[PDB]
Parts: sequence; C-alpha cells; structure tokens
Amino acid sequence: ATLTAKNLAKAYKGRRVVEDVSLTVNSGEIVGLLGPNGAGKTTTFYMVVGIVPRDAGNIIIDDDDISLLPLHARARRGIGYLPQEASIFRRLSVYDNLMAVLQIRDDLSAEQREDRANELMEEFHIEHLRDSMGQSLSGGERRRVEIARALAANPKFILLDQPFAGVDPISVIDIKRIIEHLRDSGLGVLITDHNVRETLAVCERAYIVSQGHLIAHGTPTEILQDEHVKRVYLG
Amino acid sequence: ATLTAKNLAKAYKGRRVVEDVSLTVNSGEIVGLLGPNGAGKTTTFYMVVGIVPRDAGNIIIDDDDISLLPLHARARRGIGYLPQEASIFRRLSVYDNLMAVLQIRDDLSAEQREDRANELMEEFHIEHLRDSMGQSLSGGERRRVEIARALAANPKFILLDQPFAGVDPISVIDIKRIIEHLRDSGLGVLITDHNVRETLAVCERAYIVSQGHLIAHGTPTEILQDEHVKRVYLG
Ligand SMILES: Nc1ncnc2c1ncn2[C@@H]1O[C@H](COP(=O)(O)OP(=O)(O)OP(=O)(O)O)[C@@H](O)[C@H]1O
Ligand SMILES: Nc1ncnc2c1ncn2[C@@H]1O[C@H](COP(=O)(O)OP(=O)(O)OP(=O)(O)O)[C@@H](O)[C@H]1O
Ligand code: NA
Ligand code: NA
Repeated sequence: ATLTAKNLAKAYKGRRVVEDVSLTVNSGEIVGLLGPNGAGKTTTFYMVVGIVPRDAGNIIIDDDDISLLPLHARARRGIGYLPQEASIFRRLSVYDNLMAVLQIRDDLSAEQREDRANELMEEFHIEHLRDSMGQSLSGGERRRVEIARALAANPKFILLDQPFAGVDPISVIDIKRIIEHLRDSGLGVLITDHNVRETLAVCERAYIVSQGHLIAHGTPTEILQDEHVKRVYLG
Repeated sequence: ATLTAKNLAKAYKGRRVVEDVSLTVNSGEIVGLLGPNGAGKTTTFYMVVGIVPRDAGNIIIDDDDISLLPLHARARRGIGYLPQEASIFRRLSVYDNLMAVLQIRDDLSAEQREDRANELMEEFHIEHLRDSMGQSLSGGERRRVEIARALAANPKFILLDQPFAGVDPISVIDIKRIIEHLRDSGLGVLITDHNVRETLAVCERAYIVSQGHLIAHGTPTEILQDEHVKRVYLG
C-alpha cells in the first residue's frame, strides 16, 4: 500500500507554516520527517491524520483520494497516529487505557482484545504498571503506554510524533526494534523525532523541512552530508 | 552557596520509588542526575522543590535546614525549577507568560520587568512569537519559553527537568550555552535529561539513579566507563 500527501499547505492568520509539502510512505518502509523547531512537522502530521483542515493539498491511499474523509474515516482506512503531546487517559490504569483503544477493533472478539492488551503490556515491558493510573506514570513509562495505545488500533500506516521523547537509552533500542518489527509486518511508518541519530538509524529515507518548506530528501547518509541541512538544522 | 539533599525517601502505596538519595550542588557548578525511566529522578526533584512531601530526608541551603519550608519559601530562598511537563499558560502570549513570572521579582521596578522580558525573548530567540498564545506554540518553541520562564524567577539554584525535550540540535547548543552562562554567573544547576551525550557534555559531575537508588557518581567520563551504569542504563 501507498500513503501519499500532495502539495499540503497550512496557514495560521496569514502565516504559512506549511507550504507545498509532498511526501510518500509505503508499506514495509520507515520514512523520516525531520527539521528545526517550528518547521511545520506536527502540522503536516495533523493534515494527514485529519486533525486540522488543510488549506490545500491531497491525501491519497493507493488509488483513493481520501482528502474529504474525516478523521474517523481515515483511521478506518488504516491511518494511525501517536501524538507528540500526552494522549494517555489520566484516571485510567495502563490496562484500562489499552482496553479502551482495543474497543475499536471490530476484528477481535472480547477475549481476543484482552489477550492483545496483555500481549502489548508484555511487549512494551509495562506489565508491572498494569493497574497504575496514567497520571501516576513517569514520563518514560507514559510514552511506552502511549506507543502501545497507538499500535492497539492496528493501523496500516503509523505516524509517530516523537516516540523517543523522555525515553531512556535501553527503551530507545526496544522501541527501535518494535518499529522495525512493524515494518517487517507490513506497516508503513512515518516518524519524526528530535533524536536525529536514533531516528535516521531506523529510516530508509527522510524528508527535511524548514520554515514550512521541504529542503531535502534522501537516505540518512545523504541527509547528514547535505550542506544546507547541516547549516539550518544539524548545526 | 551549597544546596544539599540528605537521605531523601519517597514511597507511593508502599512502593519505595526513591530510597536514601543524597546529592549536592554548588554555586557555579552544573551537576547531572540521570538514569533509567521510573528511577525516581522527577520525584527527587519534587522533594527538593517542595512539590511532594518527603517520607524522609533533609533539604539544606548552606547552614540552614529548609526541610520545613513550603514551596514558596524555598523558592524565595533561591530554588528554581523547570518542570518536565508543560508549564506555559496556554491562553497567554509569550510576552504575557514572561511578565507573569516577573511579577514575583521584588528586586525589579515595573519598567525593569518589561526590559527583562524583552531581554529574555532576545536571548531565547523568541521575539517573533511575542504575541503568540502558549497553546499555539510548537513543542520546541514552547520549551524555550518554559526555560525562559524558569530563569525569569532569578533562582540561585535551578533544577532543570528535561530542558532538551523536543528541542532541535541548534537549540540544544543555544540552551547549553545559556546553562554555561548561568553557571558563570554563579547559579548552581541540577539537570536531568534523556539526551545523555548532550547532558554529560555540560555537567562537571553526575549522579546515576536506578530503581530509587544511587548507583554511581563521578565525572562524565567516569560515568560513561562504569560497567554497572552501562548495563542498567546506557545499554
Ligand atoms: N493554532 C495555531 N495558531 C497559530 N500558529 C500556530 C498554531 N499551531 C502551530 N502554530 C505555529 O506553526 C508553526 C509550525 O508548528 P509545528 O507544531 O507544525 O512545528 P514542528 O515542526 O512540529 O515544531 P517542533 O519541532 O518545535 O515540535 C510553529 O511556528 C507554531 O508557532
Ligand atoms: N502519584 C504517584 N503514585 C504512584 N506511583 C507514582 C506516582 N508518581 C510517580 N510514581 C511512580 O514512581 C516512579 C518514579 O517516577 P519518577 O517520575 O520519579 O521517575 P523518573 O526517573 O523521573 O522517570 P522518567 O525518566 O521516565 O521521567 C515511577 O515508576 C512512577 O510510576
Ligand atoms: Na512538533
Ligand atoms: Na521524569
């Protein structure tokens, strides 16, 4: 499958924070979107997911233009999303958080949902926080739960907005391994994070945006060796 | 001046998440507190600042045990704090956010507060977001504003909980430079962040905690070469 964004544009009160951004992600591929603070990364993710209306552009899966589909419909088509901001339910336990998302799984019976929640807790090493309320979790614990919640939806394409934020080095390795397994399982992954080295390590190719514009695209080595990228982003 | 925490301990429902942690930070020194997710770092910061009551231990500045002082009193004694979680006022502009914190500055006249806010916006490269509401900021923009807010309080000791979270590489350099300037100006700095290399680069020494216990203390090189730290934290 192929997820394509064409000529995306977003302005806020006349300020064009995204301008003519096009990107593509395929099944079984991990693709990066990186760039300076305020460059328009999250806004771009928002327009793909359907969180904010676009001023221009198109969203397409395979042959179908899904630009007119609302958030819920795009999700049903297979678009998944891990927000940068906290997304956990504060009063619910880790287990109840997972079971809540799993309620959307029409392909799973009641018992299958319960098995999946236990599987996810095992996979993300959070079984010991099973009954812990979301609001009681440390930053890194919460991030694992939020990633697990995103996966519980069983997306075809997953947009990961800063999956490494607040996560320790061993957990970065674990999450990288999980992302690679998603890719091997046939998911397309679009990832943005400010841990450049760790993000480029998992990506096959990456887009670099700056001030709402795409300034570079290529393999990690090509990106790292790009003089313009070095100047305005890598430093 | 010297800030000292002695034998700090915190339990939640019988689970000891911090146990007998002691640390010291001096004026003109940058000290790190690092370790795995859930190790008790933020909880330790909370007990020093006065955000959560300690089960045991003491907080001391120079000769004065300030363990009995509430949050506001400890702040007046010079303890400053940048939370890990969002701390910006969502509906207020960047400028109004700064002016709000600066209202606590008894040492500054009305006009002096306004000058300081403009200085801070210049220093943190956020002048262009002057009238932007906190809720409209990107993640990295918001972090700069939050760091600026923490500094506006003019603390003697500043506890920085993940100052690099969501920040781009050039901004990491800028913030490092600002931290070093704080140190040269006589502040003591206690910093925790999950960007290990960048954090150790600014620290003179660091404490490593794991499962509520201090497992190592030393210079950055000593930490990085510690086999136990490599095993349970660095990977
Ligand atoms: N609701 C809004 N109103 C006005 N401006 C906004 C709004 N939301 C975002 N912006 C601005 O749009 C720009 C792009 O923000 P976005 O969150 O897409 O950046 P980003 O590349 O994800 O940044 P970061 O790396 O700092 O997370 C930012 O400069 C931000 O100030
Ligand atoms: N209110 C609470 N009730 C119960 N447990 C809590 C509460 N707050 C924190 N905890 C637990 O205390 C432990 C220590 O959390 P803390 O936030 O101090 O860790 P941290 O070292 O800052 O972690 P991270 O690196 O993930 O931010 C965590 O395992 C967390 O689940
Ligand atoms: Na963002
Ligand atoms: Na923390």
